[PDB]
Amino acid sequence: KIVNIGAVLSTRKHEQMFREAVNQANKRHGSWKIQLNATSVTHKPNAIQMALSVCEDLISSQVYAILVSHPPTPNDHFTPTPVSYTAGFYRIPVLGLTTRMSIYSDKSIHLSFLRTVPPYSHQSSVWFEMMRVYSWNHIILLVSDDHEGRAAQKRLETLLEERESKAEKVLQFDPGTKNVTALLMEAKELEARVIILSASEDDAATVYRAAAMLNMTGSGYVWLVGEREISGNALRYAPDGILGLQLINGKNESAHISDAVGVVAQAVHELLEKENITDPPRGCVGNTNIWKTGPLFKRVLMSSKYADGVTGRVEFNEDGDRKFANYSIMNLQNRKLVQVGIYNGTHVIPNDRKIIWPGGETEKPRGYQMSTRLKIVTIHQEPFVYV
Amino acid sequence: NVALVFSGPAYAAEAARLGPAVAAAVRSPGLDVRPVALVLNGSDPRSLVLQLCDLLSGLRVHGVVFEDDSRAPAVAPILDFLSAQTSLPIVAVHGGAALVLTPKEKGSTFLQLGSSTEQQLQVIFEVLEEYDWTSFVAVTTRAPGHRAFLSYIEVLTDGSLVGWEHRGALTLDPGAGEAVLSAQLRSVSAQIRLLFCAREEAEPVFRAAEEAGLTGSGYVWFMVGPLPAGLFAVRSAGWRDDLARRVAAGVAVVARGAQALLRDYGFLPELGHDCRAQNRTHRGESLHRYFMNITWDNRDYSFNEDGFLVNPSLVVISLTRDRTWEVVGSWEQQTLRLKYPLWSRYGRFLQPVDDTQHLTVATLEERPFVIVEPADPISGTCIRDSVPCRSQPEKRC
Amino acid sequence: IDLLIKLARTMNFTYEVHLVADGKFGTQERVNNSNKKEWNGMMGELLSG
Repeated sequence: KIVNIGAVLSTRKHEQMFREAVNQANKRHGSWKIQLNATSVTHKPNAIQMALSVCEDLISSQVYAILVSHPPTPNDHFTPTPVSYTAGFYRIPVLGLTTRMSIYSDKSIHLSFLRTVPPYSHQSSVWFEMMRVYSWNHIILLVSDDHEGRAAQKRLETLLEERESKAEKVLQFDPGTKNVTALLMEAKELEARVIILSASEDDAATVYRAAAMLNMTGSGYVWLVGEREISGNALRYAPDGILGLQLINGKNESAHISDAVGVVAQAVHELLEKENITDPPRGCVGNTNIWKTGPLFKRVLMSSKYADGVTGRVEFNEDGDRKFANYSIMNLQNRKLVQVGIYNGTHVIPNDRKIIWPGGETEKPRGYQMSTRLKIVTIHQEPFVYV
Repeated sequence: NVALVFSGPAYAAEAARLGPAVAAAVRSPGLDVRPVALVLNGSDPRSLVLQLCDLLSGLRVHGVVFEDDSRAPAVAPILDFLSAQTSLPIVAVHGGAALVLTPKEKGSTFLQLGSSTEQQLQVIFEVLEEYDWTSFVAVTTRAPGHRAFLSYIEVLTDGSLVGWEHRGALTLDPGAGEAVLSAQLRSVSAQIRLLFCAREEAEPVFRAAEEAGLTGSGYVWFMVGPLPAGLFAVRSAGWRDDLARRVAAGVAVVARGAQALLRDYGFLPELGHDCRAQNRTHRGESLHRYFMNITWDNRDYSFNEDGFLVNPSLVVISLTRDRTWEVVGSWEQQTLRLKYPLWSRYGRFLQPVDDTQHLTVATLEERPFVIVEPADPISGTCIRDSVPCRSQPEKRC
Repeated sequence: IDLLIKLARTMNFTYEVHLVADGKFGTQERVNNSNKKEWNGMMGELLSG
């Protein structure tokens, strides 16, 4: 009779245009009986009570999918967690936005989740091509020891095998690091100077201060850094030549909300056929059995080719991820983040202005330093090596 | 206080009588146990979060024993989040909340009395080598953890003097069709197949198994996670201990686990006594440092950092003609004790495909022609470049 | 050792000799955990660094 989709947003003020987005269901596919309704509610400030604000709020309103948004407070994946557990309990497909975490990429814990924003683990794909057009061979990388840190490290090693075998030295450290310069002492013993950092937004500050006292910010050094180690306290106490990345359409809630409803509305139209179209369970008083067509509906959303919105590249892989997301490589020039290129899957360099490297050097330094001191292992063989 | 929560109307009747029964069964110095009976029913997550939080504020309980009747494992993550939220150690003895779940949330205390697939896979191989079942096939389909399923297979046969061989398909699709599934099962080079697949998809692949005719008495199957003859599985005392021992076992871990901090100093952690009253929950430490040296009923119950049992008591279960699950062998802390004496081959728990092509031969011992040496005691199997010879009994190469 | 001196003089590098710790030549074996094989001896000190 009426098609209603559930969604939880940051604030009720952000639901005003959400009704506007869904009220245009008359001028969409089908246009026979679909009457899209917002059915939205502001999230509870405490994520624990969210389990008490879904069964009596979302499932009670005959929802097919749920949208979860990042809260204004800088929380750590507090909002998308209870929704996924509740939605996964009934096997109803769920899709979130602005969820930049790598713990949603495995189906062992989150069976159904289709986010339209790629996580931090996809930055390593940029780093492969970004350093390839600059003639850089091998790297040394500092990676935090957690679930997020190892996610990027595993991807980079897998890709680098086909080009230059492995890296030079992978150094790991605890996520609660505080004045740990022991691992950095052996960093300047491997003639790499291509240090790639993947720490947190607050742990990277310790690395910059620790490395500054070892004159690691001078000429001949380059830094490839992710987005998390730029904003906030990381911008202060930073090398004058950071080549950190970013995202073009990231942190744009209005565009994502409009784009998210487009595929969902289009997905409902394609499911209208002669097969089982049994509605999801209604209410949370008594609901034990699971609808059969739920797994089928999730598959439809994965293979939806929506050629509109963010340059019309709305495609999903076997998991819920964005493809060809624009990154807009950023360069720091005297407290002035200046773009020096764009990314669209294949590296493109609209080199606005020029590139400044740490120490004030103009031309790009190499990442090599020949060593004339060698260490040699020998064994005791009588005719060959006496002792 | 220790909370006793029972899910399902089946346990409602026995819940009332189980309270005082375990109060005097197990006693600890300086502790008191007051079991309670809960009658909550329904798979909806309404009473599991409203009553339980009210129970924490009501009776001020710490330590929860959970058991369920049906085989639905969807309720395990519900309390896993709650365990990591209010720092309440919740242990489930058997039922839906018994399958190993990885990864777990950081700063959690949920514990399970179950066996992982890596632990389950190693005990299958000793069954194969006991009856000289070197030939095997590893077949599986789209599974949440098939990545490590094959990763642990090749490492078991890498060593040892006995020579193994490997063969296996890639995946099976229930919606492909009976004809499609039958065609893809023709590429085999052995007689034994190991199965690791979801419960829902297990039935269609078994129904399609009879379509291809691969369900005779000449073949056997192993289930890792209509029913062909000769089915094997491991449940880790799933059908054993009845019910009284399980509830007693669950409270034993909590009572002795709580005393780990009590002996050092007298402290009563009431962090789990409230759910929403306090807006802060940063206070938390030593959540999983304990529960690592556990001994009870002349058994070891050590738990790993992840939060799952690492020293279980595995038991093998077979199938009889009356379509029943019965324990045939045993396993007591890496002893591999099998009952039903294993004499001859292709006559016990397995039959030849063709009787007319199974014939017996006789031999003697002549030093340059036929050499007889005893079996290898290190592995209990005959060495490579040799065949068994039962002296009509024992087993010799 | 006599061959080592000739290479250094011809190729202009400086060396620093030290014997092996274990006392072996090199082979691949499996650690006690899982089957992640590792080297040993002179083959296990060149790869480590």
